[PDB]
Amino acid sequence: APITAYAQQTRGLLGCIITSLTGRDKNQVEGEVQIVSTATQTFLATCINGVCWTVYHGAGTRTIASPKGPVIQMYTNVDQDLVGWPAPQGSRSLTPCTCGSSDLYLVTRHADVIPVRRRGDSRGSLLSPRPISYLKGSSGGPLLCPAGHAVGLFRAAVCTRGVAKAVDFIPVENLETTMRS
Amino acid sequence: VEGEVQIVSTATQTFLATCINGVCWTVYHGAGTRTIASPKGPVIQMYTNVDQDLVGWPAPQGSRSLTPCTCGSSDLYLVTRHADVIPVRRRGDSRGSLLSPRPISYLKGSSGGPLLCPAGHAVGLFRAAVCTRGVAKAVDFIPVENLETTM
Amino acid sequence: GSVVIVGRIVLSGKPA
Amino acid sequence: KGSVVIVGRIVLSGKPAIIPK
Ligand SMILES: *[C@@](=O)([C]([C][C]1[C][C]1)[N]C(=O)[C]1[C]2[C]([C]N1C(=O)[C]([N]C(=O)OC([C])([C])[C])C([C])([C])[C])C2([C])[C])C(=O)[N][C]C(=O)[N][C](C(=O)N([C])[C])C1=[C][C]=[C][C]=[C]1
Ligand SMILES: [Zn+2]
Ligand SMILES: [Zn+2]
Repeated sequence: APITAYAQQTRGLLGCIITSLTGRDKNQVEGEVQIVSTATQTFLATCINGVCWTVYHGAGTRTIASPKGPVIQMYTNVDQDLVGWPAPQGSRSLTPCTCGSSDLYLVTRHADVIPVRRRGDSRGSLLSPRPISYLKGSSGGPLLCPAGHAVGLFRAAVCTRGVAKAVDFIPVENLETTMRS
Repeated sequence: VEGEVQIVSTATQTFLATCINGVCWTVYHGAGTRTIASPKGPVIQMYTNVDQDLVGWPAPQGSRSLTPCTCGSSDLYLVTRHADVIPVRRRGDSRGSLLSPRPISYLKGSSGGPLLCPAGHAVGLFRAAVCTRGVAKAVDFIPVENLETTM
Repeated sequence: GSVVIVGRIVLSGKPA
Repeated sequence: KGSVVIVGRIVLSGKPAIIPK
């Protein structure tokens, strides 16, 4: 089976603001990647091995709204640009890659999986360059190897006059390290 | 929800269609020059290519287009009309070998279907099953390029 | 006659 | 600062399926 994905909006602006302030979200959770939002920006969080990871430059040091109130971060690594909370009850976790593949696939917030060629521990080139506008909102999303295993989390794009030619990611390795710190 | 793959049928047979780049493509040996039904009447083919066993109508309602592959991978996946996925390794620009041969019946009715890459992008359109004594060991397919050039 | 669509397949398995 | 709130989901574990009627 090839990599396919679909997205579902679970809540709207106003319901999002209320939940943000209250910290109590009773909605049912499903999926490996959650579309996440703050009152200032929206991005993605990826559940890998029981932990819901995301990009520090999006979540900052905030708590995640849950059905039992706000949940404090499990890991915060300003340097690795990582933060992680216990994966919400109901989400499914990805498992780290163990095949050293150089053919990666990026999953965007619009549930599109675009191929990227690994060209370093943190960079991979888009086989088909796309407008930066396409990647907006996808930071924290996953980069899977052909087996559908976590290779890294999208962190920033390498834009050239508005077109994304490559991407910077946080390889799974930095996660284990962040957990050991 | 919207489907990329339409299960279609003519008085004589049943096969599949795949929407790619806004067109609903299928095999000429299934549809011929037939028009596709629509609640506002039959809509004629935009592209008919007998030479390539390729035809196409404007993508119907309840459909969503599939993305052409751009990773070159040779690890293809064929989707049957029963929604089954069959890992097919690429042996050439228009042919591939099933990683596990299945009786020809398993692939019966799936022509027009898509051959996806590891990213779920269209690599080609399933043209015909290559079977030896009733065992489909390989498949013939119309690569996306043909679709792309026909447009 | 025409080619009629008798069903549809969603590749992502989207329920919705 | 408030809490990060989930507003959607992306499911990868889904497989091709014939849309019901
Ligand atoms: C991620 O946080 C974004 C994704 C990226 C494609 C645009 N990443 C970043 O913003 C990172 C981040 C800072 C700089 N980033 C970059 O991507 C920049 N490039 C870069 O640093 O390149 C190097 C130097 C080569 C590595 C760039 C392209 C110049 C901006 C750091 C590295 C720390 C993300 O998707 N953010 C969420 C977001 O965009 N949200 C908005 C939103 O909700 N707003 C604005 C209200 C949004 C969401 C959906 C659609 C549109 C906007
Ligand atoms: Zn792997
Ligand atoms: Zn591809």
